[PDB]
Amino acid sequence: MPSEKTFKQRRTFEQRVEDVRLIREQHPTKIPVIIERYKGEKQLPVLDKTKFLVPDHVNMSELIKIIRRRLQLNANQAFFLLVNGHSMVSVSTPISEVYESEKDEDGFLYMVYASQETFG
Amino acid sequence: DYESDDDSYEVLDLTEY
Repeated sequence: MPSEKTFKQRRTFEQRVEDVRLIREQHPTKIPVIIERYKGEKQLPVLDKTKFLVPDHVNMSELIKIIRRRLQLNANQAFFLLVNGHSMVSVSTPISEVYESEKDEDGFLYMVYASQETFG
Repeated sequence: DYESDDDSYEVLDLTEY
């Protein structure tokens, strides 16, 4: 997915429900999360991670750190993870608690990411 | 490495502790 075009070109909603079913069966200690760049301002690079499988005991601040580094964003470059469309950039919480709080209709969690929370 | 694609994948591309 990181070398191809935008995530929907790889996998659709019902096929992401199949991903949740397979991952919950094989590795239930990891949490199913989707990640996508903000459509209103595509300022950040096309380093399309698309999804991640986070261990239960990883902090949201630690997830932010690995994802900021994988997106090549140095300390001077602005960056935010928007859980279900809203920022949690300052929070220390374990990913499972953030998950059960913001888990969507079919068992996945969403994170939109951006250089600023809104622009247009 | 594997990161984001299919099935048996290590999508966070790290060994947890």
